Amino acid sequence: GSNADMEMTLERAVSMLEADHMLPSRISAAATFIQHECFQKSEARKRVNQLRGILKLLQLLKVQNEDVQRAVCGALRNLVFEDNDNKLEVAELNGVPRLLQVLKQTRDLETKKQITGLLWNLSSNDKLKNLMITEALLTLTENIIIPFSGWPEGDYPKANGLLDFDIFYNVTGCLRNMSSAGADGRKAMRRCDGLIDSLVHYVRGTIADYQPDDKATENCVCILHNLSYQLEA
Repeated sequence: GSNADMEMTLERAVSMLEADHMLPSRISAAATFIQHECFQKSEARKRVNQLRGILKLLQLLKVQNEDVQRAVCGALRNLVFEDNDNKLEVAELNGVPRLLQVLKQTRDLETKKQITGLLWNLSSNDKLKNLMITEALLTLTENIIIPFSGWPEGDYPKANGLLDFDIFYNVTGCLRNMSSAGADGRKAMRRCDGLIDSLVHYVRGTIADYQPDDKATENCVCILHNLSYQLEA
């Protein structure tokens, strides 16, 4: 192992996530190592779980440094990819509200893409769909979908300089998965003010603007099939 050297391994990286030093370079070197190792290795995602690294990373979301937040959110997105134990552990540790706080506060677009991709990975686990509605439906609708959509047209809303297509796309993937929840979950989404109207508007704007292959529109259509019904009184 390490004997006074800096050869990086998963074990050294998790060891460098001590909560109290707040040294951006140390956290960034350790969390980017985990990000890179978990990009294509399922075994690395399991190993970080075994080494208790998921909570250590979530604790460092408190660090107000853009490099740290990119490393930590990038790491966490790669850790939960196709790993159900890790998705469940992020949810169980109250990772969703903390991640949403960073998503609202950061001024870095790439950090928003990482967080929104991470949440999208969580949302494909069937056991997490209702939890994601409880924890994330309102923040995702009001912070991303509504402002990026351009709805309502007739109110000429300003553009949002801290959103882009990739962030909107991720969030539509999130919501698409969430809209396959059961009836009580779908009712909450249907009744979330402005969600349906904004998705409809986005879809129609991409038709008028000749973007027939827009992948966010595909997600919007699916969300709307799942949600756009009412029960007779």
